[PDB]
Amino acid sequence: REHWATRLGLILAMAGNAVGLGNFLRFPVQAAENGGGAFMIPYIIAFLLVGIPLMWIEWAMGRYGGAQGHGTTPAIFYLLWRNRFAKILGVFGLWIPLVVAIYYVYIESWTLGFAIKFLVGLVPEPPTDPDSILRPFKEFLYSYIGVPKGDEPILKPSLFAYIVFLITMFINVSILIRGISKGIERFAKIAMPTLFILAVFLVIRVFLLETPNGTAADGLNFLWTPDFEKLKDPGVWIAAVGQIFFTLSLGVGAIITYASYVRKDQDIVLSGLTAATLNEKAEVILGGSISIPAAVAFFGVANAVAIAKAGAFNLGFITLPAIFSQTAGGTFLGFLWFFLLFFAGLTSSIAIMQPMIAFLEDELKLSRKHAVLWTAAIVFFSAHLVMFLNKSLDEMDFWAGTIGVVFFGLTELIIFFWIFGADKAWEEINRGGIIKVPRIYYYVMRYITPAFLAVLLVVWAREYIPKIMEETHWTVWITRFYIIGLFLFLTFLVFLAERRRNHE
Ligand SMILES: CCCCCCCCO[C@@H]1O[C@H](CO)[C@@H](O)[C@H](O)[C@H]1O
Ligand SMILES: CCCCCCCCO[C@@H]1O[C@H](CO)[C@@H](O)[C@H](O)[C@H]1O
Ligand SMILES: CCCCCCCCO[C@@H]1O[C@H](CO)[C@@H](O)[C@H](O)[C@H]1O
Ligand SMILES: N[C@@H](Cc1c[nH]c2ccccc12)C(=O)O
Ligand SMILES: N[C@@H](Cc1c[nH]c2ccccc12)C(=O)O
Ligand SMILES: N[C@@H](Cc1c[nH]c2ccccc12)C(=O)O
Ligand code: NA
Ligand code: NA
Repeated sequence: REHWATRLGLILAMAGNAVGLGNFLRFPVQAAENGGGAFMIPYIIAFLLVGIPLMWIEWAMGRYGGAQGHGTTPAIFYLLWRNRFAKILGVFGLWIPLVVAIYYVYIESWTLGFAIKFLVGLVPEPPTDPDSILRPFKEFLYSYIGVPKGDEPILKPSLFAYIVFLITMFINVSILIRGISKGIERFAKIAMPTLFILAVFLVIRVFLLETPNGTAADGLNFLWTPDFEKLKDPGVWIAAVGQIFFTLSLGVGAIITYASYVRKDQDIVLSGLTAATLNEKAEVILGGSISIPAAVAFFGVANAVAIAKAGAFNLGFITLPAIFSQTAGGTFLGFLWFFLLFFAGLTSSIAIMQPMIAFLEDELKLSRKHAVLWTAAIVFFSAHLVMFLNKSLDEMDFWAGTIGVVFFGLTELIIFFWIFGADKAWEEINRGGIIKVPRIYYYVMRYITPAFLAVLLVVWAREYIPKIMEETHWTVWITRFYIIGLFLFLTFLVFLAERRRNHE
């Protein structure tokens, strides 16, 4: 079986998986919509009681399975619990990263697309007023994506947006087809430093920003001013736990597969803890010091609220681009911005596709070349539903990316720490550990963490699913139909995998 060459590589790869567009976009927005500085209370609490606990578990499971030639949950779940229902539940852990990938690479292709357009200075040029500046860029984005102009839920991406998507896929293939060490690990060692560098620069530059409407200091101030009255709101503790789950890429299956290439006795406690720490610093320190400070510096705190409610997407692809077109060398700044995000996405998309690759290699005995190519094929084809059908992206992101990950996280906890055996799991976690997990996490993982994930799934599902299932256009069934098919497909492959094992 393949393995990570170095300890630095492993950590950087794992960290690259967790660091994404969310670090520089979603976090700042959430933190602002949930009490600024006060949001650090439920955020930190969730990181210690959910993020870290679950993270180690996925490392543990991943490594556990890797020692037996299995890097995916259909087999790993079976190993932790020899029951056919464990194989079916394991399929769900392979379905999620596949579906997510189907829409994520495309999203990533956007950043590469914009980075290019900005680099070469092919962008809108206002003109005065905010609406006047924003509209040109709002339309710049809409033209790229192909936002519907009619009542038909049809998207029509630009030829350029399509071609860039092909290139993005090609870049992912190039890295993946070289394997774990010479491909993923190798690229991580370059991407992370480049990422960190680009972030730092952007941080410095933003702090210099001064307009009649305000400064970067105003933005940071607003963002970090604690509103201790919002902590009462349960919806805040839900946004916090959700933000941690998101930023750590938990329940997505990526971590398990990466961890399956960790040697039988190679530490996962310190390695995992460090990987997480890296992501956190990139999120709060860097991510919180760019987008929002910039938006507030340019539009004044008078719109800090509105802009925050406008969403992370608008913030990263519309508002900031517009801000850049009004600052000195802003166009080359936009480049660095989207360049930053592209590497943020890339280090995740390669991780989000490895699971499907690992399955083909481990269970169907496909060469790495064939596995990667077929995986690229499946995702590339499937992506066309996301590119051309409006709101398909949202549907996949919901069931798989959102619902799926929280449900699966709870499943992991229970199978590992309850079915498999708490003590067995605990030793399975601490074994080979450079450092040992504080004896207190035993109870956290066994009761506290599952309890949390349950409340999150439940309290949140009550005020979520009803909408999607009722207040949506009928075309959502196209997407639901397709992704359900993918689940069937994967269930079939698993069937074929277990039949092959019996034959040999
Ligand atoms: C089925 C797998 C192969 C892809 C089938 C071709 C569909 C892609 O269609 C492409 O869409 C782009 C974006 O709207 C357009 O700009 C291009 O003109 C068009 O060729
Ligand atoms: C590598 C990324 C740049 C290459 C992609 C360029 C393709 C988009 O090029 C576009 O093609 C359209 C259809 O022919 C024309 O109508 C547009 O004028 C032209 O800009
Ligand atoms: C030099 C390598 C990169 C070439 C950049 C090609 C991408 C340009 O893309 C072009 O942008 C124009 C203005 O936004 C649009 O009007 C065209 O429809 C679009 O194809
Ligand atoms: N970790 C990503 C979010 C994320 C969660 N699961 C994923 C799966 C694939 C890609 C990204 C993700 C971020 O910080 O923004
Ligand atoms: N669905 C969320 C993003 C997301 C994906 N997976 C998640 C897990 C937890 C919280 C949020 C997410 C959004 O619309 O932005
Ligand atoms: N468990 C120790 C020693 C060890 C066992 N197997 C390893 C494989 C690689 C590196 C170290 C090890 C560690 O992770 O450091
Ligand atoms: Na992150
Ligand atoms: Na990444």
